[PDB]
Amino acid sequence: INLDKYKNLTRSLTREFINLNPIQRGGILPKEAKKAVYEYWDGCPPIKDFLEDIAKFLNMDCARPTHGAREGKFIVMHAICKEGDYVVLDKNAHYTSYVAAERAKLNVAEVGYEEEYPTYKINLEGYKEVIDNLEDKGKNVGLILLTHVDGEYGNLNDAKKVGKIAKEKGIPFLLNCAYTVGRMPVNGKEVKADFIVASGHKSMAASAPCGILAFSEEFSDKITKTSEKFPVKEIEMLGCTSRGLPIVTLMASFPHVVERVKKWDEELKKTRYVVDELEKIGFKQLGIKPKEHDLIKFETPVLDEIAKKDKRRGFFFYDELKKRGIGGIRAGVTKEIKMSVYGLEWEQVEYVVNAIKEIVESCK
Amino acid sequence: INLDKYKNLTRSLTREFINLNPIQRGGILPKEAKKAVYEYWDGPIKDFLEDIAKFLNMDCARPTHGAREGKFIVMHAICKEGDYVVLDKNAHYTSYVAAERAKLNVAEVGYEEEYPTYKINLEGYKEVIDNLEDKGKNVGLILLTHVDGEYGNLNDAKKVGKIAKEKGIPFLLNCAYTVGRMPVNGKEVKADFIVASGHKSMAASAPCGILAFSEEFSDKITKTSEKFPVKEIEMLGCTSRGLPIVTLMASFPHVVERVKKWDEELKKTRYVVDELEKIGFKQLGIKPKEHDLIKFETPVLDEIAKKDKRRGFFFYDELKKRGIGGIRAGVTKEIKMSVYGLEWEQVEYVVNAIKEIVESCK
Amino acid sequence: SYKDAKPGKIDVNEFKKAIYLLIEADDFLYKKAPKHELNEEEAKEFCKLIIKCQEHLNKILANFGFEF
Amino acid sequence: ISYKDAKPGKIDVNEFKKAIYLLIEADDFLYKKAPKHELNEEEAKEFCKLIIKCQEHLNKILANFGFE
Repeated sequence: INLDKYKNLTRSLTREFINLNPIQRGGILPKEAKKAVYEYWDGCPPIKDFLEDIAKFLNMDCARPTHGAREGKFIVMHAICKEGDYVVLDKNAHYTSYVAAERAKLNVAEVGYEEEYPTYKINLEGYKEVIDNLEDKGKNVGLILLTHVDGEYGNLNDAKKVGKIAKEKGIPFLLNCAYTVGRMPVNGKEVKADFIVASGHKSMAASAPCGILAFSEEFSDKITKTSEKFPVKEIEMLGCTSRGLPIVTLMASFPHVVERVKKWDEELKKTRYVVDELEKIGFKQLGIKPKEHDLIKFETPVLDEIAKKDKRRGFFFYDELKKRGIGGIRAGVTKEIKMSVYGLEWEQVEYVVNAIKEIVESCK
Repeated sequence: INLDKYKNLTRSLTREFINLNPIQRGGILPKEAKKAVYEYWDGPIKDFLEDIAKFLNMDCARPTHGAREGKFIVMHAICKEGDYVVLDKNAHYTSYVAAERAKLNVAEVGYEEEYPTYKINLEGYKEVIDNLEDKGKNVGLILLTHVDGEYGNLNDAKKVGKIAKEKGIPFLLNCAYTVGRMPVNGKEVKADFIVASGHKSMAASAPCGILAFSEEFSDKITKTSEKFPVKEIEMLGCTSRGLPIVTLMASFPHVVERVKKWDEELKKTRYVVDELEKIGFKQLGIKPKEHDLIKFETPVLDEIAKKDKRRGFFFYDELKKRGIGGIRAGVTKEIKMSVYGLEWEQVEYVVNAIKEIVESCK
Repeated sequence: SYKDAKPGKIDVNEFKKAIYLLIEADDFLYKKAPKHELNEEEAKEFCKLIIKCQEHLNKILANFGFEF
Repeated sequence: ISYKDAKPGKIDVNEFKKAIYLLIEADDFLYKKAPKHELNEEEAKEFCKLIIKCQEHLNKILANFGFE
């Protein structure tokens, strides 16, 4: 067994480079969380109280810790939905919404777009039309899923619309907030949601894997269903007291999370600046305009024309950013990019934008 | 709007006290992982899964979030809704819950002897199986805790391994207190599934775990999804990124090197056992101890707590005055401790302290 | 020299404060990426963390026969 | 040596990562010598060696902001 590959593992460009990966933008730990990591390096915080506060923070009835939004989707589909039930979700749903549904032994129905290119906006009104066609068959819909903000275009959807429809037809509503909770303010009852999942390492300034599952009192007896052999340990939660590092980083960054959501427009200001400034080059913002989230997807025809006459092919954009200390962009892909400037200082925002302007100009 | 119990949280006694808690002895991060923590507290896995497969002499291996998850991975992909899972009577509570989450039934195996050994009758495994098959019930999985978390009794997994091979029933070996402390051979004990905790015995941070299995069940465990023919179903994703997994890959050269020095961790243990049985303690479990987990019967502690002092909380307080923790306050009828990973100078300090406690408290 | 070090006790509190200050100084690696160039005002704030840190590290060395 | 005399300079990422690692390696003394943290002549030399090297790296960090 070779142990040389584990020795020099401490080599990364996490501080010498500016990461533009949308997935890792809201999962950056502040200094208050790093101190907590030190205090619990070897691996008794108020867990019970934190679960009450996170509920009030989301305006929900109950809440429980998970190992991410992946777990949160599986918990509900397995405790609420019966094997064989249908899950109706938007077409821009994350891949984990299909995998978990297949793991919970269910079926999936997708909701088409209101318009594709370039908006790719989900038809929230079309949700009812899909369910009716399933009930008239008749297949039984057990869950209505909606990715509040997708991970391809970063589009925002009126969750209250789907939540109002779900209530009329009496079908549970899971609002996927992996790209929502922690960044922008979210109200559970206001959007008429029965379930809300979050990604602590994507939007709540915590380390992976970590997540939160908030739910209503209506389903409280099923999710928090206690075991028979042990009348204390929860079944779906596997009776974990939730100890370790990601849960501590979540609680340590929580006051930072609760304070940065009120200054969410200041992060959209950074976002909209990037869009309005890069559109002078030749980039076209895909998705809903203007941007309502930090996750931006630019169509870049310019980068394709350069990649056809540059020695480094489509990898010229990844290399030219390495020279300027910028990362987070898929290498080889020049047709369209996916970036984000959430949490970045405005000096760094200018640094990123000015860098790209110099790349497209120097590379002809 | 509280925000008060989250600012002053950065405070613990992890460095100012000696932790004797068994569930955290083999989970202490070395200075290697601590540096890796610094590098990756924000934002060769494929090669690690191959080496961890050679480390346990197994065909394949997948990362999980503890032995809690890994035991559910096997119970949800192999067993049917109603199948019986036969396990030992010294099983962890996560074994009863993960089975109930997969909607399974539980059949327990009796002891070979109760007090004070509490050794599991491994030959009883064959008998329990027959008592369920004759009643029409279908057996889906045979679980065996290698080392229980109550007394710390090491069982011969080769015995239940043979019985599992004769009946043709899949064999799951719970190595939460085993893999990482001592060397483990998967094919020799005739195991088909092996779970291991990273934050309990592999010097990592929670949640961390490992699921090992043979090539026979490689298609069932690693069954991919239909919509996405790359992402594994039972794993919910091929990503598996985070802070614990980093600590596991960095503490791996330490763990693979500390398993060879397991006999040095038995010397500290047996020293503690022999030296404490002089003051009036009695070791429960298999004698002599083959695992760092010790459970003493303390009649002397319960008597001093009776009259007078501060009741059962007198022992915990007396240890706090000396800088020692890891024992549940209020419990004097028995104590559960572990000296794994402690310097010999710290081992002598714990023993000499407890001796002076029972002495000064007459 | 470290060879002149005498027996003594480690101040855990002073070490915790010394290591905390270096954690707070680590934020400048993120917020000033990638050039890491500070002005006069950013230098005063950063160097204040480095100086105070050494003031804690000096107190640690004091318990081992080192005078300052 | 005052922090107010700090003049504009660049942060040395390499020299800063070395200063951190030494406090991390010295953090093992807080674990392996708990709870009294009382070192002997050899343990002190081994421990002070890390702290001296740590400050030596921190001084090279200050050297970029008008210090000597």
